Amino acid sequence: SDRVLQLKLGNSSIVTQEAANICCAYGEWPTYLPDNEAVAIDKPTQPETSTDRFYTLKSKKWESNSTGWWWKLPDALNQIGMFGQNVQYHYLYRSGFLCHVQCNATKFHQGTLLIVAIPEHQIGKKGTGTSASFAEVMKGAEGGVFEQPYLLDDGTSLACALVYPHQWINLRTNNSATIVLPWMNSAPMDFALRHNNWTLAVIPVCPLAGGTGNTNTYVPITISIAPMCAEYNGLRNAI
Amino acid sequence: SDRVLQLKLGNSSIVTQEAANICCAYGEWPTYLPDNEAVAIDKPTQPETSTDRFYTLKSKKWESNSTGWWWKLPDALNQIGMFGQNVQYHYLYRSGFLCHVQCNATKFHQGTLLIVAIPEHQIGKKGTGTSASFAEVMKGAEGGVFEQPYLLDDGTSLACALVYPHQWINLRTNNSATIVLPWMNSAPMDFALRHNNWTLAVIPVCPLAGGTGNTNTYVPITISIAPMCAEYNGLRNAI
Amino acid sequence: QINFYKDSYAASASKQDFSQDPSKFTEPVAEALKAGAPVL
Amino acid sequence: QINFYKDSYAASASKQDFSQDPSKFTEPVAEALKAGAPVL
Amino acid sequence: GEIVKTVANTVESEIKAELGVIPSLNAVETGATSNTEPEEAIQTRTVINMHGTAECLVENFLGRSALVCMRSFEYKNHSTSTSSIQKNFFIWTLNTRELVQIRRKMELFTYLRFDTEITIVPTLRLFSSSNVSFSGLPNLTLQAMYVPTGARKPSSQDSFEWQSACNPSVFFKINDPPARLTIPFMSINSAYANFYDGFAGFEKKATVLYGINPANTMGNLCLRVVNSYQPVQYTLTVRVYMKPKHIKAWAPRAPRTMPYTNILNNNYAGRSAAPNAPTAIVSHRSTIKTMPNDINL
Amino acid sequence: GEIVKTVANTVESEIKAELGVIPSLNAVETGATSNTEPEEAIQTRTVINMHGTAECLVENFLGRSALVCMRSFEYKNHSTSTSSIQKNFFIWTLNTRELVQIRRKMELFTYLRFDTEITIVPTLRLFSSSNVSFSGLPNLTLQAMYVPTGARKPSSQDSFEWQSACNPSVFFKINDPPARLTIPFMSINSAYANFYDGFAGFEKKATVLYGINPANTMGNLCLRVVNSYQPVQYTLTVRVYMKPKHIKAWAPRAPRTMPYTNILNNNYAGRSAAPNAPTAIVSHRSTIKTMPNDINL
Amino acid sequence: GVPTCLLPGSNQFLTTDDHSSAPAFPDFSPTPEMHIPGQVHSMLEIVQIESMMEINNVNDASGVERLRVQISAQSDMDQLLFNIPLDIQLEGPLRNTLLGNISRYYTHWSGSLEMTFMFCGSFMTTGKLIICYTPPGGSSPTDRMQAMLATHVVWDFGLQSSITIIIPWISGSHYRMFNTDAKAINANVGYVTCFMQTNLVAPVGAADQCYIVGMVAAKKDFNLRLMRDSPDIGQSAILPEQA
Amino acid sequence: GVPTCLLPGSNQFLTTDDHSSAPAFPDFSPTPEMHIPGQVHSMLEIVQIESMMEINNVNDASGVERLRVQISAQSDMDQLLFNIPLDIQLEGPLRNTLLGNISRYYTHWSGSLEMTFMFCGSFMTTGKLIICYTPPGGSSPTDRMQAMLATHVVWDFGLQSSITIIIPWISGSHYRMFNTDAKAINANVGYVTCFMQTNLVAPVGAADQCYIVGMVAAKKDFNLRLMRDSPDIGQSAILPEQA
Amino acid sequence: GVPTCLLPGSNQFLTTDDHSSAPAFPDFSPTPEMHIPGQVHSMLEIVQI
Ligand SMILES: Cc1cc(CCCOc2c(C)cc(-c3noc(C(F)(F)F)n3)cc2C)on1
Ligand SMILES: Cc1cc(CCCOc2c(C)cc(-c3noc(C(F)(F)F)n3)cc2C)on1
Repeated sequence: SDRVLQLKLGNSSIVTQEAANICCAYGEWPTYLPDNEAVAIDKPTQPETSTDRFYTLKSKKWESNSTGWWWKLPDALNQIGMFGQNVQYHYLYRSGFLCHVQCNATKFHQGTLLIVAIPEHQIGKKGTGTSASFAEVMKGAEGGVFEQPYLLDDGTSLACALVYPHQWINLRTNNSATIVLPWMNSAPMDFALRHNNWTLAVIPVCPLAGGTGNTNTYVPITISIAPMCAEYNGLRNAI
Repeated sequence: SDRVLQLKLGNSSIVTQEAANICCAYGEWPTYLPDNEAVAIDKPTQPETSTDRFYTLKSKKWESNSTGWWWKLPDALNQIGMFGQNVQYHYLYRSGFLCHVQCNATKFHQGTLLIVAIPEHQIGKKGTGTSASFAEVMKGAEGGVFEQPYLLDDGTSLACALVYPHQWINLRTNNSATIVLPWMNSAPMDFALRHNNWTLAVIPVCPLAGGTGNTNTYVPITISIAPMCAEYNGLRNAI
Repeated sequence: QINFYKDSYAASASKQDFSQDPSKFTEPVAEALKAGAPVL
Repeated sequence: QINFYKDSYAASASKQDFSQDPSKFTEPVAEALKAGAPVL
Repeated sequence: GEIVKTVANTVESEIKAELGVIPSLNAVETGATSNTEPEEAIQTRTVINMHGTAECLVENFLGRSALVCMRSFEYKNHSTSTSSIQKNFFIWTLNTRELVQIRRKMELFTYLRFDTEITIVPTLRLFSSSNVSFSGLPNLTLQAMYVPTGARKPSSQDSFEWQSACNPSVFFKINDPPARLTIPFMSINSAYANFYDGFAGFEKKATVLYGINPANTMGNLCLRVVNSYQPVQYTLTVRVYMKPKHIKAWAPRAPRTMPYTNILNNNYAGRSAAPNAPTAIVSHRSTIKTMPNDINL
Repeated sequence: GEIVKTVANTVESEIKAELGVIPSLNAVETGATSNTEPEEAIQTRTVINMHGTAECLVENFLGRSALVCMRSFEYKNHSTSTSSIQKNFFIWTLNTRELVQIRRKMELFTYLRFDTEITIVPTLRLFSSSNVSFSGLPNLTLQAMYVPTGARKPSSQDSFEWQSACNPSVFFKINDPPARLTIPFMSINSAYANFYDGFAGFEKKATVLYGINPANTMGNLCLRVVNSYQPVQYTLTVRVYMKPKHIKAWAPRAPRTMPYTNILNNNYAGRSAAPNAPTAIVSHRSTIKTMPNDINL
Repeated sequence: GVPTCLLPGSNQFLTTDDHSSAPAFPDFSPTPEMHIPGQVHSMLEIVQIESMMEINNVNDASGVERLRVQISAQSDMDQLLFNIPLDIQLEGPLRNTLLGNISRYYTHWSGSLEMTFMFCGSFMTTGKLIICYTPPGGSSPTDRMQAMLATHVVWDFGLQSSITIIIPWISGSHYRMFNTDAKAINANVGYVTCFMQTNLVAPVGAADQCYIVGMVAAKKDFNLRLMRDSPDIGQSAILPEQA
Repeated sequence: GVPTCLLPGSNQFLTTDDHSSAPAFPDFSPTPEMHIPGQVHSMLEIVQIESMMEINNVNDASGVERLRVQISAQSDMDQLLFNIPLDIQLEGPLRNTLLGNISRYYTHWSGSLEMTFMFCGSFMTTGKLIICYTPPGGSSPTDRMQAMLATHVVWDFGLQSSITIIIPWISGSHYRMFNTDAKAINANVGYVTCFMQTNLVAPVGAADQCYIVGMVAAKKDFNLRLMRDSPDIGQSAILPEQA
Repeated sequence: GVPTCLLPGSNQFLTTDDHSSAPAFPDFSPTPEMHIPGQVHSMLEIVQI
């Protein structure tokens, strides 16, 4: 064991050499729904390798004035691969997520990201009574941006976001963060299109900087999410 | 066992070859009143063969616009055979009823009857506060017609009449229905002339029809009722 | 049930009877229907 | 707890459960951190 | 007959292509409800259902306290030139049909045997006169007296039928908790009947009404203000609530569809248009192929 | 997972100059909180701490009775030229967000499973009219009726929806102790959710609001004055208190900083300046090297 | 005396309380118990009994016309014949059923439903239908290619006159709510649709326009909670003796 | 009957009473219990979780600027870099923490605190800091010679990016009070101060102005008592549906 | 003290109630029982005459 990690799910394999650890959210690993907790009586489809694999989303440019980014699960993966098709074709879904955030910079660069898995992250809007529109909330694989990262866009605090399963990417120590998410719902399964269990948020707490010849460096942030123990019930036409 | 049935009570014997089954109302067969449930202290008369036999009533023409027919027991049999005489000569009666509805048509004819044994069927009249007259309620062996079969003439629903012991005559499958009725009263015996325990109802749910040369076909509906374990108490003059 | 009074009918709601026999109403047929069998 | 009523949910505040597992939130890491050890 | 504390569990089922086995086909003509299991209609998983059934027990379904009577009389001096009758009371003639929620719920069965807990809830208002200054509701003593069938009824507040030496009576004040007592199963028969397909008299006259049961003649409740008349007019409203206990139920009925019109019979007028109209119980939709609440995206 | 009735004891520690052992250094990047003990950061003495932890149990922290509803209607004759509607009642639409102390305290967790004890506290005032002589508060009977989702609501004081044959209702007077009852854990799911990252409808329309949970549709509380209208106008104020019992709590949240603005969402305006402003939660000090409450001698 | 403190809830009348009370008729002997057939112990026994649905709840059908679906020989293929809304709380075919009326006395429900269709044409009339239960999420299917992708049964007419489709319990939550908002995630069950698999074929001697009767019941995995006053029945005044 | 005397406290509603009450839904079956991860049994579990402090709570920092401390290369030695007030009750860096917010729901507190500082400069940037906890009695130290005499830790930057300083439980009383008077003996915890031990040294290629993030949590010897309404949240009216 | 809730039927006088009550003459010695012929235990004995 060390600062090195290889994650292997189906076709996919990710390696990192500047890791910290694996954050198992609430010290739990995702598992398939047992019979004692089962509600939907139809036999579920458990596609292991075709769905439980790393889906890499589009990267984001870390800027000096970057407020931060969020991706809502499963919305981020609902129009991607066989996870998307099984979502489009089924009423109910259940899955955990292995999230892996990647950011490479030099030993001369400075900057820190908080990577937070927030359960049931209800976005609050500043300076209005009107609740957030479908467009603002459901952005899919492109994800959304933080307007008020200080308040977690919730009227809460970034300060107290460390209750939530989290890691840091401190360019001194770390180029990659890894958070294992189990199923988080009051119900055993849910409708993927109209509810998100998790929100993976990447907030720059300390800004990206360099010295004299390392300013304005192009530093992307890449997010790879692997569904874990994915189940689907209610086989119908595709929506 | 099959789709064929022979019913034999005393002198009587009915055979059918297009049957469905025998409906034992609330999964019970009629039995004689035991001592633990007995009220009237006089020794009862139990005439088996002379009363417990099939009495065939007058037939009814199934029309395209037929609303349906009902027969109230024991009122239907109170002026027929030795069952009638024992009723006329006694204060109290107790009996079950084996009801057998008959309707013959061709393999080219279509139509469906619901045959319902309704306990304590209190007839409700549409568009008046005045309760149903003795004439309207007590029609004897001739029986009565449904004005509002949709509402079971009760302000209830034909839809929910399947709570009650019932069979169907679907001319595809069935030419005869058979319902075994046990004693249904809050009291062990009753006065036959002023209270009916059961109402046998025949409602056309799907109308009688044929194709090009089987229209306006003469299709009667015959009802045969056999009293079962008949008892009489309070021997007096005939009323 | 508890009952602080002399008569038994004065007692509270009776102890839950979970006995069910829906066959009385759902399969009230002389010859029982076998599951999977053609019931003719 | 006492409960004078039939239903169990009608009972008073439940008997104190002093079980604590702050590791769920304080050390939710796959490989456990050893006290005094360089945790890299 | 089996014990059911929790709903049936679901067993894991496999693919089945077997000749002579058709669990999805039934004969409705037998009168028997379909016996097809989910396990044998589709491919199912193992489910251990821990949903309780105690709330669907007839004890729980009928054994709630329901309003059965609302009567209001004026509490004042009713005396005139020559009356000498105080008239500060009412007589109800016991029944369970005046209020439709308890009636329709009881009328879902043919026969019921239950002991009944009764709760009386009195309320006062000052009568809005031309010159009326309110300052508070007198703590009046009330007397509810059960007058059984064939007993002398009171004709006045000051009558001596109120003696109640053998008639069951309860004395209770306004500012006290509502009066309560249990009446036993008190039918001449082994169960109460919600419907009577017959007559309650031996004669064949019009006066002998259809549907009236010769076991629903339950007597009368006579309730009085024990206090003599105040200098001002009060309106006493009495609400009687019925809670069936120790219930046995038989022969489930088709539920009432049309609105009730009276307590003497089950007659109907129906509503002008659907829903619950004589020719249309369920509201209309455009076609048999139309979803009225179709989810559009 | 260990039992903690009392806080951790302190063990005597000695001088430690050992290579390869750095208990005061941690890696915050792992997501793990520092594991450094006082025993290994400084030289400590033996302390046997007998401080109890029972007051910091989630049962104790959430299991206090908190106000969840305050509604006031005028108790009078609301009738006019042509109304025939008495309007001496209110309907609430059950929720736990109208009052911020219980809301912020509940919102410290994502999921809660608890049975809830409710206490209703009524209060009357005479309405200050042009000509009004006070002399005391009538002992009125009130009816609180829980109308579950999809049941007919009352439109008037004199409505027959108040039958409550199957609707849970409680009758309680003004001069009696405040009404109390326990509502069970009544969610369609295994826990209550304080936040819903999603929509409660299948459609994608504006009318389908973000944050609304399809398990918070809990029905309505309808409370009426059972007594008919007095000759004078009274104002009835009803206070409903909620005490969670038998509590399970999951996924602790970041506490609310900005003041709440509504009960439909978690939106904010923030206060004009610190504290609890959108750009400044903690109040300002002069510099990072300034102690604002520096002890001067 | 016995040390006493009157708590909150003292002097209150709760309509759902379970306490013994003073007997009005002391030492009263109730009538001896007598056996009556058809004793009901649970409301779950009645919802398990089949009841007809108003599938033809249209403003051209009157009375018994509303409980039968006119099935005809088609000059087309794969066409939709009829739909069934599954909104028990809303005015739909399932409302006036034993399931509907008694479940409508409750707020929460869970479990699988059975819907049985009886064909009522001629012995000589043949046909194949496909009845499909679409779980919720999107629109009701109008093409057989879309409907076949959901839970369905193909129905061959013959000696067994009826078919059952099990509407299986497929929901995220342990319970659904009888809510006035049909399009709510808490309430929506989805859709039942019937298409022609082949066609209806009747010889000249037999009528071309046949009928189907639909029945619905609950299975043994069915549950109801949170009792309420049914919206089926209303009242504007105390019911008089006459009028 | 049972001999009875109603005592003082009869007919009273106490918001902290522990009594069984009448069940409104008799024989109601609640939804089966399902396992959810992250179950909290005690508030003492949450105060043990690290949370960032607004050390830079100044009227020139906005939003995320307030949660980081700008550490620079000094043209001087032994200089003070930043201070941390330990008045949880008063508006200070510890208020908006898991410790602060949840402890602020109580009146009394006891136990040792941990404060962890993460250095967020370059891998090539080096430095030594001295963070000191001064117990109360006098003024906050402004010279390193004075601060070093109290409880302190010397911080060498390297592969381990963070340092903990244990603020140990040093009080005469078993508990301290969350009092509005900061200078009170019952309330005052003392001071935390950070000085340069050597300096911050960054090569030309790396930025000279780095950042430190401060986190604070409670240790296992931490206790809270005498619950109260938090002053964090206020209300001028019943919260409406819209506005 | 003993935890107490006054139920519906509290403070009511029912003419058919069966409860012990306060003795007005404490330690009162009633006249010794003496045999009298024709003792009636039931009203059903009189209707049989
Ligand atoms: C049909 C049918 C009728 C019944 C019994 C109803 C109970 O009737 C009552 C009611 C509602 C109240 C009282 C009553 N209320 O007060 C008194 C008392 F004061 F006399 F005790 N008696 C007595 C009876 C028999 O059950 N099914
Ligand atoms: C979110 C969330 C919502 C809840 C449950 C709140 C309980 O809601 C109530 C309240 C506050 C009062 C009553 C109530 N008050 O009185 C009555 C009665 F009179 F009908 F019995 N019911 C019923 C419910 C479900 O828990 N978490």
